[PDB]
Amino acid sequence: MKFALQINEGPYQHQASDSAYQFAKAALEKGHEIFRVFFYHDGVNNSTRLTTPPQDDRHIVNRWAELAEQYELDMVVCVAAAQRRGIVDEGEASRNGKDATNIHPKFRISGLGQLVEAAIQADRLVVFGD
Amino acid sequence: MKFALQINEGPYQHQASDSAYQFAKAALEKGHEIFRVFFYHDGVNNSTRLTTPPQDDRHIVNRWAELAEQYELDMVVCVAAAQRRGIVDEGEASRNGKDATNIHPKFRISGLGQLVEAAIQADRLVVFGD
Amino acid sequence: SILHTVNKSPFERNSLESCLKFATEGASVLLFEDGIYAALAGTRVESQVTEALGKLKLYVLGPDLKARGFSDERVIPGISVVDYAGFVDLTTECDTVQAWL
Amino acid sequence: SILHTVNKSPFERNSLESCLKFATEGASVLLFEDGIYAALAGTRVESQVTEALGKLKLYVLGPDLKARGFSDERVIPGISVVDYAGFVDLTTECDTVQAWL
Amino acid sequence: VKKFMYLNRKAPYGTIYAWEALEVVLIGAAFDQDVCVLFLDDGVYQLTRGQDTKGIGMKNFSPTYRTLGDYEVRRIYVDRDSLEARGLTQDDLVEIAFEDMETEEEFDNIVEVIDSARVSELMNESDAVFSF
Amino acid sequence: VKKFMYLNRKAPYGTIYAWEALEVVLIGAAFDQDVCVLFLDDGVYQLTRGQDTKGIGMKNFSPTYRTLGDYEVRRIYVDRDSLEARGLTQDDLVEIAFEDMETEEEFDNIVEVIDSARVSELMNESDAVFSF
Repeated sequence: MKFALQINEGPYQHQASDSAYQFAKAALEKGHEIFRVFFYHDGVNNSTRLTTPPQDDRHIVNRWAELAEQYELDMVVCVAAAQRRGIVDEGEASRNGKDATNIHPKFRISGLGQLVEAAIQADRLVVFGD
Repeated sequence: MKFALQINEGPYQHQASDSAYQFAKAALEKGHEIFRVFFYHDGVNNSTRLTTPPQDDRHIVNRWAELAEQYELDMVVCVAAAQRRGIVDEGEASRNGKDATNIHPKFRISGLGQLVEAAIQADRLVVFGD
Repeated sequence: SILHTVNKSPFERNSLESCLKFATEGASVLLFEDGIYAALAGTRVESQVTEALGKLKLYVLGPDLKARGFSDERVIPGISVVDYAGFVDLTTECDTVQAWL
Repeated sequence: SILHTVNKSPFERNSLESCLKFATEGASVLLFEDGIYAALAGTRVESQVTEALGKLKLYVLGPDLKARGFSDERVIPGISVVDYAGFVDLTTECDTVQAWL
Repeated sequence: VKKFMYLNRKAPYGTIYAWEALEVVLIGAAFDQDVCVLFLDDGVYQLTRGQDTKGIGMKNFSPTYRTLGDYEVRRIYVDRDSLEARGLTQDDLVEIAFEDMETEEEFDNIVEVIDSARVSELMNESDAVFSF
Repeated sequence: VKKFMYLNRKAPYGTIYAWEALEVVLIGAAFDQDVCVLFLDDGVYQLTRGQDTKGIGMKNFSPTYRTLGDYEVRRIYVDRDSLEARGLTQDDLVEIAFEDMETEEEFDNIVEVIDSARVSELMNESDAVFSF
């Protein structure tokens, strides 16, 4: 079965990302395929590499990075949502003229058509939000 | 009167920040004093300088910066809240070993104590959130 | 003495109910942000809100009523409409502000 | 054919109600995250939740029950407890997933 | 080939969900799938008419809803029970014109207020549901 | 000098409000103001006992509630109507010991369950209220 996971909230503030992650690990481990993980709304905030979370608790960003690494997951961040909230990569930094970037290399910025794209290709569209 | 505004949510996602801003500008114009604007929880995200919001709409971060500029407001960003979500300044970059910073120069990072501190110094504690 | 603030829709959150339950005689309540829908005549909660006019002073923020598509005429008689300047005033007239989130 | 998912407290949000109102004969419902509290026996919504057992298949995410201090024993008889591996299976058994936020 | 439902249940401006959800529908229009937008609970407040956001310092994005026909969005439903509990009628909502340029027919307003049973029907017909 | 109320009305783990609110109480303890913590509505679920967060991959922060005594937090109330609505009794909550080292007296538990009237009284006595 092919999955498509949509995440609408930022890390720690709402459980959504943690739930989505637990779901993705369990699905992946069962042999299922995760076509794409798409972050929207505050969800895009799960792609910054600038977090320094309490060491005695989970590191949501790095966790997603590792799962992505292991199973070669395509994790997409909505550009418009990223622009409004501050998620910047090479491209954006250049085009928007920022003096720095903060996106974690395991995540890529792209258009919202990547989310609709996923919904069509995957068998199931699971959304985790508020 | 002396005010202490607390904002617990991020920009755009929730109206909180906008409301506090409107509240602040209306209070300042009336001659009152805003002792301190403190960002906690996702609120700390109103301090990043990496946003590029739609031009035909308000630029939340800069707005706050302009108002802070005009009335010399003391805008504080919970440090612990920032480490969790990804807000970084010179210090944090240096202590956490991050390859960049993203805080707007008009906001300062500090302790949660600064929140309690304001609660005591101000006549009114107005909290904006979800 | 207390100025309660309810910023959430009474059809989505229990905040409005909780606020009306603990606010006491002589207190003020201000409906703003999505809280606005509770000051509209005709809804499922007009009755209880109206009941509240008894011992409480009710206010709704104009800017948010308009932004959502409602004029002062769509409001429940007895509930006063104020703007941000008025919102500020309410916070200085009362002794303490208490946000029901 | 439809696996509904409710992630919010029935004492804070109207999401549980709306779901129970539209979910139809033979559909599944999964209470997780803060939506767990609706599966606990003895709450103010026990009966309506119990009522739904009639035409619906109700599940609650174990991980979240324990996280909030509740053993499967505290659950309403009839609501099946599942873990994430179970969550996954529910999304594959049904034909579609509808999230009630 | 696929039937998509866009489930809108939150009031506008209090949160960004209303606006950003609208963005997905415009983009999803291009993939020409059987799209249908449903407004339930506080979602109905998303289509109210006469919004004036000047006072809260935000951009008023409601006009965009009225352009959904140009994007080929034909299926736009509204739960009446919700309208009722909120004391509204279709008259409180905006109109969304649509013209099947392929057959000339012009409709003045395709916003359909439906009953609960119909709503449960549409859910069961959907292959995928977008929630905000 | 001032009376501070920490209003907690949200459930734990679903949102960070529970945890980060608690953080504020601890930090405000050092400024020695007359502090009182109130749990209302779903906030009561914050003091439940037996939390085991291993399943959800998060750190269980409940133990921190049981140490508020050591931070001079004497006033800790809980709305009974709220417990009753959720089918709970003070037996479902954790105990928070407190010893006034200044006068020897040692209490096994200062978590006091109060009635609506009392709750309203407390709000009216507070000079400032923190919300989350």
